[PDB]
Amino acid sequence: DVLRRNPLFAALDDEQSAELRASMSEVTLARGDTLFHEGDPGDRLYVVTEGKVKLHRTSPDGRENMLAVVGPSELIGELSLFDPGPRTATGTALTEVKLLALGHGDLQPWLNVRPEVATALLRAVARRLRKTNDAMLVFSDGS
Amino acid sequence: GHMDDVLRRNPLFAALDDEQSAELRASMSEVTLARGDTLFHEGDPGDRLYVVTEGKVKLHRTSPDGRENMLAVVGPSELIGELSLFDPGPRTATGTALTEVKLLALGHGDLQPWLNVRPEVATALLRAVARRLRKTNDAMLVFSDGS
Amino acid sequence: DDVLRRNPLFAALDDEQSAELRASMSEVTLARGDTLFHEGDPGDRLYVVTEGKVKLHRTSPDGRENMLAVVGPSELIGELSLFDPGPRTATGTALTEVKLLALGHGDLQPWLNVRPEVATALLRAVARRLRKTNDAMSDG
Amino acid sequence: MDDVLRRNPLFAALDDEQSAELRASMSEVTLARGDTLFHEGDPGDRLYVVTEGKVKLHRTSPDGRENMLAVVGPSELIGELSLFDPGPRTATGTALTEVKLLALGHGDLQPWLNVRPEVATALLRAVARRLRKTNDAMSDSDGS
Repeated sequence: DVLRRNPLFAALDDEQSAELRASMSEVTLARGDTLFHEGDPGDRLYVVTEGKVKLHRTSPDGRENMLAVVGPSELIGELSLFDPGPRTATGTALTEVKLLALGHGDLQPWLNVRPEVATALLRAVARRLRKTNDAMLVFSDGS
Repeated sequence: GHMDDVLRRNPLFAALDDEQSAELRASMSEVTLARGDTLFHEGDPGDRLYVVTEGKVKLHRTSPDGRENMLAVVGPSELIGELSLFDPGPRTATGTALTEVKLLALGHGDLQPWLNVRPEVATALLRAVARRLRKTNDAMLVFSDGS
Repeated sequence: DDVLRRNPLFAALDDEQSAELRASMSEVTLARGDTLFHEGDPGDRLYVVTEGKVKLHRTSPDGRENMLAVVGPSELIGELSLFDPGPRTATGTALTEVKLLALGHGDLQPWLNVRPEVATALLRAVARRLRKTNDAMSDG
Repeated sequence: MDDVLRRNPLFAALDDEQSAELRASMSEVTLARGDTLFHEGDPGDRLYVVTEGKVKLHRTSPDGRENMLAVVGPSELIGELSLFDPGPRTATGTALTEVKLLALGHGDLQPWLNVRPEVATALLRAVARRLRKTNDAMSDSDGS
């Protein structure tokens, strides 16, 4: 429910979302705690359940580049679930936070049983890709 | 190894192993067009990906003025309607055979049986799509400034 | 160094061009909580923040404000509205007391009429943004 | 629009006298079928408007794959942003027919703006709109 309040999982039914929740782990942050640092290995997504999380980078002059504030029911590290890679930002608790995490290693076991879910996940991610490279302009003019 | 190389010269199936490529190939259907045949019409329901194996397909779209604007010319080893395999929806272009064309097609409907036979494929397909969506959004403009 | 030249748009201006741009601008002071502009307001003005911080936010489909950026000293707001006026797509709010320098689209032609090297510099800067875009970036 | 110059978003704002001047200040270029206008990677500093004939733009892929990109006909622009920000040609241009073009180079820009100072804001609007609608399309940030 908190879990289906995002486009990735918004297509799941009660049974499927109940199973997803049981595949996930509970994560707690105190205010000011770091969830991860830019460049850390990332192989998991989070759904925020309560509190707020800040994502930033830092410019070569030393100034914070503030990228987002992620609140209840929003995703962190969505694409890490499918394609693990270095974190592109540092995540920092602004408040007492609760999240649910799903790791890349938990993906295959969840999907082995449920190929109905794999297709729903593929539809979700492909919907997003569709709009991106469509928007991603022309210059087919040899500028 | 070189068996299904034609199916791997693209950002979707590039990482498939030889066995997965064999399953992909067995799952596909052969299509052959004569010159001037239309593969599909813009606006048609679309739920298939194609890999052209010979000939050329011109993709085109109807102009605000009634003419067809050229969009692409697709030849051997290139894909048509890639994301429609995962997210069926109306065709945004007409594909017209410029020559004798042969293609291999995979439909949305063929995906589930393949994933059921080979569950690792779901993870591999999710990886491939996530990778590109990543490059588009991340490796790539800003102006979060209001204007 | 120069608060106006720490952005890709005006970076290539020399000392005297920056000074004359600055003399052509309007200073704006905001108290904490003041709104610089509302989403949907006519937008025809670029700002450079010179002190404090401005939060840019957009109304989310669920009705919460969604933060797009926080803009600090040396950073731009409304850059493209200087050249191509149109509705503001975000609300800007002062998180602190804020001072800015503003240049409006109405000021642009008076400034450029006698400064063709500046105009060419600005065109290069905008175009380069397009070039690097596509240097980083269908099926039917 | 009958004007071979004002059928594109870049120059579409201009009035009759400023287009005629612009035209007479551009250089005429002639290509025979099979001529190369430019090679992908070549330094570029000018835009062209095709006045007659057709130019194929194609770029080259991993295996050495000549990859078709556009066919540019009369009243259409080639290398638009090369005028403002000279850099490497993103494609090869090959004449499909005998072709005629008008060329405007980066070096012709400052003298033009000296004679016609108000043109600067019209070009800025046009390039900024290209950039804005992109940004408007985009702005589709979670640590990845």
